[PDB]
Amino acid sequence: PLHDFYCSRLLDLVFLLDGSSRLSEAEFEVLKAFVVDMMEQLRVSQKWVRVAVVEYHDGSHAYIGLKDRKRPSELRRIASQVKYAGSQVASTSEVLKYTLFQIFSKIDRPEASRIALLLMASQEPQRMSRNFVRYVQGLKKKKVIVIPVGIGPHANLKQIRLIEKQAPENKAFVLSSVDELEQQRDEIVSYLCDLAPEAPPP
Amino acid sequence: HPICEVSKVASHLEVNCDKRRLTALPPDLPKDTTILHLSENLLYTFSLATLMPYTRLTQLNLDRCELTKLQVDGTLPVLGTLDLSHNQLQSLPLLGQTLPALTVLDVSFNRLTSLPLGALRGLGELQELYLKGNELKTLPPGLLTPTPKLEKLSLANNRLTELPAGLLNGLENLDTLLLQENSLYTIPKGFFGSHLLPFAFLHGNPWLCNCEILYFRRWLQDNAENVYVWKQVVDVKAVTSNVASVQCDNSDKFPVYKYPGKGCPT
Ligand SMILES: C[As](C)(=O)[O-]
Ligand SMILES: [Ca+2]
Repeated sequence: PLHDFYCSRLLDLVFLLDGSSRLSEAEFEVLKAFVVDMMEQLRVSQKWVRVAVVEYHDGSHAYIGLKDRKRPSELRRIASQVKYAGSQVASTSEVLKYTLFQIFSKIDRPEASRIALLLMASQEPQRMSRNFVRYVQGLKKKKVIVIPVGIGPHANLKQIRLIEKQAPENKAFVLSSVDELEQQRDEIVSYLCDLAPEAPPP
Repeated sequence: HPICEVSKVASHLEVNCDKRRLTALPPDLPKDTTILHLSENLLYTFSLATLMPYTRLTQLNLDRCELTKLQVDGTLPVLGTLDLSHNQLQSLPLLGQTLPALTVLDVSFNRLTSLPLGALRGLGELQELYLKGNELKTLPPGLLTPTPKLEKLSLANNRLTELPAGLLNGLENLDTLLLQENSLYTIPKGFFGSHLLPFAFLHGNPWLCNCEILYFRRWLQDNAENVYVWKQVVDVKAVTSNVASVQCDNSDKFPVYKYPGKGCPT
């Protein structure tokens, strides 16, 4: 497809997909299509621009890692085929914990912007949220920018605001449904473009 | 270069020599090489000293090269990452005097049957050690003594029946410990110390639930949120919190952290 604009950046981008039942299977497909769209706009190639894709419910399910050496079209295919979980619980604390310690532990590429796109449609039980702030602060020290995208009326707004207060760069986006993903995609991608260092078009 | 691809990504000069049916290092590589990929070739043997002309080499990938022996001499002063995974090494090479700046070492999925005494000596900057998928039965004492900065340790899918009591001594920065799928039956008293360990994988072991497991049971009770299950189906890797994954051998999947310990001394 022909998107409204494209940009190549020195960027490490992690997609974190809410795998709760707050999204129907059809709505989850819209979320996945949004992820593929962003990958196309950002000209993802695992060279100058690298991506990871994680679906999270009770735990993290990693479909793509930043160092996976696969051709772009395969990356996009993998992301589009991420399996719908539809679980009762999608723990934001666990997936940020996972991101902090298992994805962004070592800064091999310090010149690159590091971004965790946290796509939220649910609200974990407060029992699991004890170390939530510690993990967001942890990512801050790792120079990882956390971008929470709230989708629907069941998004954990309290945690979204908490993410914003930890660091000025942590910009939040609040959407009424998955239908607004494509409508606000340009704004989200634009923010990434103005944020990250420029890369050569491949 | 006539054989390998040369690419510039940010400040890195990446040289790609992988998947080319090579049986040896191609000569006359660019002297400013910072990353060298030799993955998926037919090397079988390799010598680190042949890379000494490349004084800016920080990453070396020798994975999937059918390596049976790795000759180690000379010095690669700024090498930070070494990938020797998916080869056929039967003995761990001593890399400390040759790779003093090494921070990541991966020798996963080889044929290691043991680790020599002082195996990691000189590797003071080491932060990650992966030895998953070998044939280790026991570990030497003070294995991680010269690596106090260690953050990740993977010993998953070996044949370990015991762990040294002082294995994690001096590791104030350990955040990930993988021990799943071994033959472990007990944890020595004081093994974990007082250090907080965010990720621990302990499932897939025949834990023997008797009076000797009580130290472990207490630790599991105090660290239930830090115990995880590792699972890879097809290409999808899953990491999920589940303290009940640590189960007693010879039972109906009974979780160690609930083991009564009836009749055990107080
Ligand atoms: C032109 As479009 C809605 O596919 O980015
Ligand atoms: Ca599309």
